[PDB]
Amino acid sequence: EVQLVESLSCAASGFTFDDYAMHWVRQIPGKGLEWVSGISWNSGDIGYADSVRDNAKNSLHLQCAKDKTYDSPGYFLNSFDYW
Amino acid sequence: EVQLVESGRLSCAASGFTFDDYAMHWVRLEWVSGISWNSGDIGYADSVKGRFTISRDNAKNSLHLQALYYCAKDKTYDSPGYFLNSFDYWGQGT
Amino acid sequence: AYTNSFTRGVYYPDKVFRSSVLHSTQDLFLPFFSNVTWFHVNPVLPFNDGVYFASIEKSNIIRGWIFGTTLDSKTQSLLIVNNATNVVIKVCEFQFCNDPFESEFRVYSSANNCTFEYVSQFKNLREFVFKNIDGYFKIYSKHTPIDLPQGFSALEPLVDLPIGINITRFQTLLAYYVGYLQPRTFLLKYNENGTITDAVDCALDPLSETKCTLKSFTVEKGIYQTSNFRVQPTESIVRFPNITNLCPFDEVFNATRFASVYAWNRKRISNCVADYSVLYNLAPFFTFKCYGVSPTKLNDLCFTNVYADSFVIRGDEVRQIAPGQTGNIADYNYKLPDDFTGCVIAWNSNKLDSKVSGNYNYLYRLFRKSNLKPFERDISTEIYQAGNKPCNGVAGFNCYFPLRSYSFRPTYGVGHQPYRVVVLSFELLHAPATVCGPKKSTNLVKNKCVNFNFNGLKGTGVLTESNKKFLPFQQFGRDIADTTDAVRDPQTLEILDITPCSFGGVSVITPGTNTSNQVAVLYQGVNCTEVPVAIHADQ
Amino acid sequence: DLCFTNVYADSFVIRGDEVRQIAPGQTGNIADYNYKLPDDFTGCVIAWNSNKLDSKVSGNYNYLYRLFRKSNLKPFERDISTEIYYFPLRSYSFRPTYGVGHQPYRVVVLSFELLHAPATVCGPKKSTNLVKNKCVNFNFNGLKGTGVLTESNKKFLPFQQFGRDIADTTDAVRDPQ
Amino acid sequence: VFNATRFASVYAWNRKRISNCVADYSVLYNLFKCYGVSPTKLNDLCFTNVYADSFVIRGDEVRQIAPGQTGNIADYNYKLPDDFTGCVIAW
Amino acid sequence: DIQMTQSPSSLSASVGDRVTITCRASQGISSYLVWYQQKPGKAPKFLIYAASTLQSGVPSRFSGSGSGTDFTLTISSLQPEDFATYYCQQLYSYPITFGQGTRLEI
Amino acid sequence: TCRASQGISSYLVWYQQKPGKAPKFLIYAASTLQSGVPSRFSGSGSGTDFTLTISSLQPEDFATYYCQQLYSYPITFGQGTRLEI
Amino acid sequence: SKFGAISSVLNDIFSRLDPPEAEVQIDRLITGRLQSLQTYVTQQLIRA
Amino acid sequence: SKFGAISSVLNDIFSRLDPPEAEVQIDRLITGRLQSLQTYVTQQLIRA
Amino acid sequence: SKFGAISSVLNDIFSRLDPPEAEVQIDRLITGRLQSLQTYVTQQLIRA
Ligand SMILES: *[C@@H]1O[C@H](CO)[C@@H](O)[C@H](O)[C@H]1NC(C)=O
Ligand SMILES: *[C@@H]1O[C@H](CO)[C@@H](O)[C@H](O)[C@H]1NC(C)=O
Ligand SMILES: *[C@@H]1O[C@H](CO)[C@@H](O)[C@H](O)[C@H]1NC(C)=O
Ligand SMILES: *[C@@H]1O[C@H](CO)[C@@H](O)[C@H](O)[C@H]1NC(C)=O
Repeated sequence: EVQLVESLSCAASGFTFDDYAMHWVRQIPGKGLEWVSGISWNSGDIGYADSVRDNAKNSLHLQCAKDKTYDSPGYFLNSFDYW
Repeated sequence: EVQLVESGRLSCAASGFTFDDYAMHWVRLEWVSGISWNSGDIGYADSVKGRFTISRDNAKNSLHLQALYYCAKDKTYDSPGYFLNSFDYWGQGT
Repeated sequence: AYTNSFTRGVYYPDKVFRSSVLHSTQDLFLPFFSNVTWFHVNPVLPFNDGVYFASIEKSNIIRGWIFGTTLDSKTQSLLIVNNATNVVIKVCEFQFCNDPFESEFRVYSSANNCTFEYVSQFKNLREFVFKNIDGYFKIYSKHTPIDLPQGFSALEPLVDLPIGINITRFQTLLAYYVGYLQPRTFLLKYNENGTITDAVDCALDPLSETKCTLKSFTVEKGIYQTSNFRVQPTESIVRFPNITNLCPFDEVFNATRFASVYAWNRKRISNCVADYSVLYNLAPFFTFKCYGVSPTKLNDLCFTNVYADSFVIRGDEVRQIAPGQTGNIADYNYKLPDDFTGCVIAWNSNKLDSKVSGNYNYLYRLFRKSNLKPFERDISTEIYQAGNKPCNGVAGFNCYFPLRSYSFRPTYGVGHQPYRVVVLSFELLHAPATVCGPKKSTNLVKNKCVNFNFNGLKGTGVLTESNKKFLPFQQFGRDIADTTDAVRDPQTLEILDITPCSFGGVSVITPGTNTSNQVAVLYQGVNCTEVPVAIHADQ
Repeated sequence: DLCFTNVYADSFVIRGDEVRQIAPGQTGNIADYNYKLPDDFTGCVIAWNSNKLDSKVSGNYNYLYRLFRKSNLKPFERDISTEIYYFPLRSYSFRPTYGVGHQPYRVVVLSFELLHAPATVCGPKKSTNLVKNKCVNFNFNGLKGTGVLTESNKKFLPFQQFGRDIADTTDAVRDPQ
Repeated sequence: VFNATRFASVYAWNRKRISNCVADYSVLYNLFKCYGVSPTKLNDLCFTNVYADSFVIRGDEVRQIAPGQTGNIADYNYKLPDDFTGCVIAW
Repeated sequence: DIQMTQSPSSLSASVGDRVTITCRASQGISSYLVWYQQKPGKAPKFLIYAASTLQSGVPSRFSGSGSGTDFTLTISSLQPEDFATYYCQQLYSYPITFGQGTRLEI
Repeated sequence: TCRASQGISSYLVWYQQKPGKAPKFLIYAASTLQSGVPSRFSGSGSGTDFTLTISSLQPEDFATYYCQQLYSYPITFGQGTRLEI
Repeated sequence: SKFGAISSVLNDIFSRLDPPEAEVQIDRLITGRLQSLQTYVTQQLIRA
Repeated sequence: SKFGAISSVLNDIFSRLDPPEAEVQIDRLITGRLQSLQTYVTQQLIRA
Repeated sequence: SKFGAISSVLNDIFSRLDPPEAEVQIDRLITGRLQSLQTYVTQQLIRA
């Protein structure tokens, strides 16, 4: 593989983007990825970083990391998979 | 509802509920003692053995017993171990 | 306008090949010689039970239909359009414009959630049959190179769509004729090369009924017993007791402490409305097994002697609470009659009865000299003697105390975990009833054919004021055949006689199909002043 | 070992206990307002608890149900409306701290017609050569029998797979291949 | 199996194969948790071979000898299945 | 045995300050422990049993969880009516023992 | 080990950032091995008592193995661990 | 005669039992009454 | 004859089957024997 | 005629049901067909 070129946009490919939650993650120099936000497949649940999608286009547009679960409701299988 | 007046030995007078269906406890929080619906499970504290004796008169809905003492009613009918064992109603004091 | 449908609209009812046979089929058909509405070139015609749609034209003026309920965005509507390239089908929330009618964009404005989409491939007659059954939209069709014609032609299946919507109205997307289907029985004649070449509409007239009775298209001269006329019930009534208080099921099922199985508790239930729906909120996965009834029907009945027997056992003994079972529980503790009518509701009560320490509030008898008779209780503690010695005294060798405690603990496996059991025993032996399900009572209609329901006794017939007098303990009267012929009304307590609805035999006198199609009808054992004549299809 | 024609998988998720409602002739909110199985239902209902799939510490709001409805639905009919009745749709909020009868189960319902007709979905059986004019045991798309098979002159139609006699015995069959 | 002088040790537990005989279980009650079976029906039942294991433990561990327990003995010395039929006879 | 050890000796916060509470014990007591609440002068109340099925009609905000001696009370919108000395009560065995009092402050 | 305020259930999990590498993945959900992850890795945590064991090292195992919290919103990952040669 | 069914009244069978078991009971009743009619007709043929 | 029952012995059916279904199978046996008796009687009537 | 069974084809019943329930359906069919044969033979005896 799934491609998610960061550019903000991830060029999701090779999987059903509209089936999994996402998270943008910014590489602070020499630091952790510092999750920025988390959006569901329907976007019903949206978590925002204290310091801070169009499913057709397969592009998480947060003005990337895949979630095994469709959304947070998969709160036993929640784990970032592909960056 | 339930009324638990600590009349008075101590003699609690229960009201508003079915006294015969529930276990009753004295606590002074330094729990004192417990007793079951049929007085088949009478359990005291480490400091009382031989001094205070708990008992109940189900006919008159009375919790008798030979810091202030409370009159809690147990949420269930018997001694400690139960997924529903708790003191869900108390009195005022003594 | 209006015109005659003739013998049109027959469609192959199955996918099975048949040849040189006369097959009988009960299905939604277009009755023969039906009044069909003719439209000319249009309005939103209703969808009653299915539609026969014909279209005489030579210019593809008709392109599709829009079946739905409100035909607006607030509901889901089926859409069928025949574009020169394909046919498009779409069940989807359509805000159809007001005059749909080549620019296809002039049919609907919005197309919200679409749950189903599908694409596929001398004047002419395009006959169609649309049906909506069990979520399937079935279409049969036939084209014929051609007032509807007066020949026989049968329609072949085209597609069944799992569209999953109610269709009450439809509209033709722009001479087209619209007939309606009804449940009818047809006699179809298959050809040698498997073609339906003729049909008989059994309910068209007496001669057709004779043809269907004899399974032939030609009737010889004579008199034939065809069927029996039967007066149909005009309305329905319900007569249940006036009681309105709810039964004390909460104090039974929701009890802080249940009894021991050896000293099981029995509660009398009377003068109340028993709503069994309040059940199904017990410890999930609970067992609800009924004998003589089904759990789903308890709400519709009335009961005489309702008793609730409650106790606690271990899980692996729940199988022993049933007729004829053997074991310590079924032999020395709680026996059910072999002819038990009632229901056993058992459910795990680990979170109420188990005690980490061992709960000794629940005992069971393990040793008894003899077995128990049904619904008998033994609360004695005498010492059981398995030895010949004069055991009279205290326990010891071959001398056992009869009762033993379950000692339910939270750490036990399911099989030894506590289960709360409630046995509901009731007599559906009609009799005067005090416990009844939640049911509304209508008014009492006498001297008229009705469907009636008296305290759960259902039937059809005529109710009249009876001269019989029931004894206080009697609620129904029975005849030689053992069928209920009299009933005491639960509310007013008057005695009503039940009589069957008027019916009789019908014979058809035919000079012979060859000679003529005229018939005469004999209503046997009836006088003309009593021959049914009810206009609407109610007799 | 069977060949099915109109196979359909109906999938949804419901709160545990209400699985009792997924059957012919059941009553309840699910069986009346959401999903009604036909009385003459032919097929398999498969349900299974889904805690480590659909449980949420904070309330799962992805699974709704129609709590109120004017009348009760018809077999295999869907009501996706949302018009106020009270708002007609609620949510479960499945949580891993709920009980088991309150935990979500994934229910699939496979429904199919086993009544002649050309067969598309056929199980794994393999096939052999066609023997003619000799008494053989035969199996045609699950139609089992014993007899002599001969070339026929029957004029079937594209929607017909079998031909029947007056006893309702299949006496002519179109070879699947 | 009920009067042998020295019993085995739970880890080195024994397994006898009582078969082809009449088993009077009522001879007990003079010395009894039965699972997947009730004590009163034991007599009118039959089996291929009753496997009689025997050993010795401390009272606190008797609970571990049962279906579904997972203590130390139940998990390191004698693993009894969560579902099974039999009659644990301890004294 | 057992010794309930409310392990804040006390705590303090303000309106809207979600505060957590804990207490320990000698042996394991599984879920057979409840949490009460003694408002000044008034007699103790009931909040939750086994830390899951909250008592009916009780503000759900008061809650917690944990097995053995691990017990973590948890509020969300600590408010004027949420200021009191809460207790953890072990009920696994008898003599039943209580805590000492996490008297909350203003 | 991984440490946190109060018991976060099993919603933690141990990722892996190693030389120049984008975050790796292993022992998903904190108690289940990922697809294509050998058994030489493993870990478990009840409450905040998370403990990831190990059996062997590799030319890539040298990393900064972290944690990551998905029990509640805004996400907190955890501390790093630079394995020197 | 019940012919081994719960009742001789078809309506009671349908009002108390679900189709799965009502089918068994109603089959019993229908078979019994069909046999009774067939016996009547056979005896009528012999007497005729 | 068993007439499709477990056994033709009433005691076997009534001592190896649950009273629920023992009565059912006994009814099957009774109907089978009533049918055999009716066959005998009908053939006797024809021969008579 | 199905005689209350799910189908009049024995092979369909055997190929779609486990023996426990299959035998119930087959029993319905066999009873119906046996009754048809018995009626046929009795009518033949009267006609003869
Ligand atoms: C389908 O919709 C119509 C529209 O009026 C409604 O009256 C009818 O009850 C519905 N049918 C159902 C829910 O079966
Ligand atoms: C039936 O179709 C066949 C086709 O070969 C034809 O030969 C036969 O004449 C047809 N039967 C008629 C016209 O009755
Ligand atoms: C038991 O109590 C619950 C909770 O109040 C209630 O919902 C249920 O209907 C009660 N059960 C009965 C049989 O009344
Ligand atoms: C039929 O009823 C009418 C009206 O009561 C009566 O006049 C007539 O005699 C009746 N028929 C016979 C055959 O009695």
